[PDB]
Amino acid sequence: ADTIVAVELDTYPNTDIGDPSYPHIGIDIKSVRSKKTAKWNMQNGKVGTAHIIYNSVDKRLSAVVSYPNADSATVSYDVDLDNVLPEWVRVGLSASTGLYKETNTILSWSFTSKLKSNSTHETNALHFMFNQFSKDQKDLILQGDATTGTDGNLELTRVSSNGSPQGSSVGRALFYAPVHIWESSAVVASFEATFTFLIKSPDSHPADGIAFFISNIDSSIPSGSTGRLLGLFPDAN
Amino acid sequence: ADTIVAVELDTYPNTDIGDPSYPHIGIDIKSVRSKKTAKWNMQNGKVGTAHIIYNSVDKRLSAVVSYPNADSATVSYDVDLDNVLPEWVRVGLSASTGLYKETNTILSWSFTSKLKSNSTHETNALHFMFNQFSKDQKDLILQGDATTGTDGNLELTRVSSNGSPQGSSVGRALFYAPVHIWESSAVVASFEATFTFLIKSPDSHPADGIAFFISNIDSSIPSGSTGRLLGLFPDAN
Amino acid sequence: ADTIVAVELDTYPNTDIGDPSYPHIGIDIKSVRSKKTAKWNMQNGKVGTAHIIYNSVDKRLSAVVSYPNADSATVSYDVDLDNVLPEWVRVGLSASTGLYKETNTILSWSFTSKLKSNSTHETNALHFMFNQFSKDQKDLILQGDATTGTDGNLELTRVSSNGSPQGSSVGRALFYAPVHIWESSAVVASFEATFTFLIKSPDSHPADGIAFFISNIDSSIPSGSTGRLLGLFPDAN
Amino acid sequence: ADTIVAVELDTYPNTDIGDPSYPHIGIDIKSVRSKKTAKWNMQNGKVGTAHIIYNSVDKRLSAVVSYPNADSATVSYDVDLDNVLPEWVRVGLSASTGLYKETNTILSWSFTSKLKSNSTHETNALHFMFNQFSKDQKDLILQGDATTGTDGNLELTRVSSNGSPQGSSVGRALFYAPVHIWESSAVVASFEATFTFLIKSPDSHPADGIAFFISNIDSSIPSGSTGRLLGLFPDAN
Ligand SMILES: [Ca+2]
Ligand SMILES: [Ca+2]
Ligand SMILES: [Ca+2]
Ligand SMILES: [Ca+2]
Ligand SMILES: [Mn+2]
Ligand SMILES: [Mn+2]
Ligand SMILES: [Mn+2]
Ligand SMILES: [Mn+2]
Ligand SMILES: [Xe]
Ligand SMILES: [Xe]
Ligand SMILES: [Xe]
Ligand SMILES: [Xe]
Ligand SMILES: [Xe]
Ligand SMILES: [Xe]
Ligand SMILES: [Xe]
Ligand SMILES: [Xe]
Ligand SMILES: [Xe]
Ligand SMILES: [Xe]
Ligand SMILES: [Xe]
Ligand SMILES: [Xe]
Ligand SMILES: [Xe]
Ligand SMILES: [Xe]
Ligand SMILES: [Xe]
Ligand SMILES: [Xe]
Ligand SMILES: [Xe]
Ligand SMILES: [Xe]
Ligand SMILES: [Xe]
Ligand SMILES: [Xe]
Repeated sequence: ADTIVAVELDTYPNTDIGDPSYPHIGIDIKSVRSKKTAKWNMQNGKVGTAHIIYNSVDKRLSAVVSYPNADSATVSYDVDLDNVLPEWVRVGLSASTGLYKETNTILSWSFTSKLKSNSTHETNALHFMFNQFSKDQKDLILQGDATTGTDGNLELTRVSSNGSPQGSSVGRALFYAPVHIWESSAVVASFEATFTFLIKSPDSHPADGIAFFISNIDSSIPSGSTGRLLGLFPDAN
Repeated sequence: ADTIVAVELDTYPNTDIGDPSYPHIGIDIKSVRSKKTAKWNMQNGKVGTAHIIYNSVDKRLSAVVSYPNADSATVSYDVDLDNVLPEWVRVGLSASTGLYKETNTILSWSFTSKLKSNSTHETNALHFMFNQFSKDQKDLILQGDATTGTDGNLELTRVSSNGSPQGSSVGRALFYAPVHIWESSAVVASFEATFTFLIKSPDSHPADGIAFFISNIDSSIPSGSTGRLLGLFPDAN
Repeated sequence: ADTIVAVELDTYPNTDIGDPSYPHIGIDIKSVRSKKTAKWNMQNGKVGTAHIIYNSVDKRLSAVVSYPNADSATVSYDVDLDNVLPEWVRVGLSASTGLYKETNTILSWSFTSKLKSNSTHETNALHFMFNQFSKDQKDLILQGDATTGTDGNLELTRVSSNGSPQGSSVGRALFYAPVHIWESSAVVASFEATFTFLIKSPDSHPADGIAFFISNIDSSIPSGSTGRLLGLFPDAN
Repeated sequence: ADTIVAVELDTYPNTDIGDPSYPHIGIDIKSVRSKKTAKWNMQNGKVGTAHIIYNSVDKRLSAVVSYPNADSATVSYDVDLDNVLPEWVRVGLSASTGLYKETNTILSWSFTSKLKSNSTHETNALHFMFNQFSKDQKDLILQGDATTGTDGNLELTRVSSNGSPQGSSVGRALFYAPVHIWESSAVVASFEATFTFLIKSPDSHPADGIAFFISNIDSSIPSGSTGRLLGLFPDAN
């Protein structure tokens, strides 16, 4: 199977697989069962922003999620990503719906990684920022139901013409270029990611959520990963 | 054939195909016969830096090349790149040797492109910076004789164990991710590139040069483009 | 008097001092009488974005102004800023009202300057980005009627409690740190600025406009520069 | 007295004030007696690089110092800087000599701070990068013996014509613009700093070291802070 590190914005409490009984943000290291969670006061139909940060010195993966005019939610987990992920990875966004549904609309997404070596000319860096997604967005690998270019957004899961989110949908978008997250002369490696999302559901119980993830470069949507598994994991182990 | 836009650092005067009778920097639009050139006081064995800039408002492709402690050389050409290149491109470095030879060593390479739309959330951007190249540099597509990881550099053309550059060599490196250089809601599109290079030759007459180029995404080394054609063009038309 | 280089968003046609008979964007070099203008379809009450770009190789000051969903306006003028401005400058935003009035609200402002030398460690850079202005914004020098922190914006000219713009108002905001726009070993110097603004007026004839400007470091609002002179110039010469 | 947060590169072991018995890197929170240190294999006459990182989510101030071809040294300390520093600060470099001496030469210095709010237009940022310092470097406040423009470097402490470092010297350089390190709607605040330095001494026992620091905006060199106090503190409490 793939190797996954993810920050999940989990809109549906599956308490049977260890979610808390509320929408939450979580850090997922090789399992959908988050290593750490925090309560998230998800706002149906509002545009939210998630920020994810990490560096190889502190070895702490942290995320903050917020909406305008509201208090944020934050979660952190100590993990050495060099011990979890391969040296080259892809980074992406995933979302899913199941029997419950919601739009999983991404309005912007940015990412920066930096590897600073001990050579005085120190830095290798990659940065991208999408504030509009085009119908044929060649620097993204879209998987599953993900589409780009509808109102200039990235729709990770299926939405009908009329704006209605569909159930049992899964979709991901990965940045085209592999990302180097370790180098042998690196003295500091860091990354940050930000994305803005609009999750709306005609229903009181939206599902299932959106994740920012980092994976093996050849990562693909696991069989049966609609719903609670967020398009990230083959099972709930 | 491919579509090429390039800034050439041409170390060998091929006066039969319109080079001036000295090493020069040139702007090449769909032809090796530069649309504009400037004299370049190339310094054998010294590390030089080239800077290339362009934006869609001014529609002027400009480059400056310099060495420490020396006056720079600059060349500019008015060209609307949106009328030359496709909407998606790859960007890269190329170099070649022929019967005359030189190392075509790249010590660093950075690139930024920005498309700013009329939406208040305006910007799509891509930036990369390499200050060290690793043996398996997965975010570069190496073509021809190009190799990475020898002393942490990108050697565009063949060099033997002993540091000796080889003749009749051609090599390119393209960044892995396609680059979007036009979008329909863009009000300004710009790019800049910088690279540092070390061209050294045991010979009085080094050849052939290094170019930064932008091409169709599927660009490949043209048959017979060693030597004066810089790994960019199939012929000298 | 001060030395001013500015891009003006001129909302009021003063045809007696050479404005065209419509709202326009202009490049002003040491005079309010723009060296170059373009028609601007200013939208009362809508948030617009202005982008300004320049580099020392091309020596062309260009600006683009746009609103969402609308075609942009652009203006360019060939000028060597090193021959106009001192080596150190401040950069800022200015606006004014006169007998006609409008809000001159700045919602965001960013600026980047870069000087790249011929030393392989090439770059001196300054960048700032404001997306919210705080009541006591210590890295801005506010002049005249400019205030910060009202709804997190920079109000360049006086607005009453009720949101009503006041006539005969002038205000500027300059970034606190001087900016180096030339250095003796520089081979390329460039800058870009972006700001977002909301100009609204209860009146059919708003006035007078907003400018991004660059000036001597000690620049101050000229006596009698309310109205058509945009807080930039002492007279209309 | 001022409020100081600093990362020290302490070249001289003053074991009487709690330094370890070797050159070390340290995190100093309101005291010269570092809260955390790590051994540093300082290399006399070689150019080293220090990197400092912090964010308000993790509340961990970390630094890494390295030389080319050598293993790095790193130190971290959990501290909420919002509880130590005022909301606006200046950032700078300090160094000193005492009865023992060394050059305290800064060859480059860069700094980025970011405050990201919960408003979807999230970011306030400041970034500067110096790779050459000019004789009259108007965006730096030089204090004590600090000078700029000698070989394009920042010499924090006194050096004679002949390159000889002088004893009993203290000097600092602060960036001109205040820096906002907290805002009330901020959900993440972060900073990073990097500088490159050349510490050389004709003596076996160089002293005293270089620090990157953050202080009240009006920070000044404390009386009697030559030597072990690094130009940062009035005493060794
Ligand atoms: Ca769930
Ligand atoms: Ca040639
Ligand atoms: Ca006017
Ligand atoms: Ca000490
Ligand atoms: Mn969960
Ligand atoms: Mn040529
Ligand atoms: Mn005008
Ligand atoms: Mn110490
Ligand atoms: Xe992640
Ligand atoms: Xe974060
Ligand atoms: Xe990572
Ligand atoms: Xe990453
Ligand atoms: Xe990383
Ligand atoms: Xe190019
Ligand atoms: Xe350039
Ligand atoms: Xe381009
Ligand atoms: Xe490009
Ligand atoms: Xe471009
Ligand atoms: Xe300007
Ligand atoms: Xe522009
Ligand atoms: Xe400028
Ligand atoms: Xe400028
Ligand atoms: Xe500039
Ligand atoms: Xe610090
Ligand atoms: Xe660090
Ligand atoms: Xe800080
Ligand atoms: Xe800071
Ligand atoms: Xe900070």
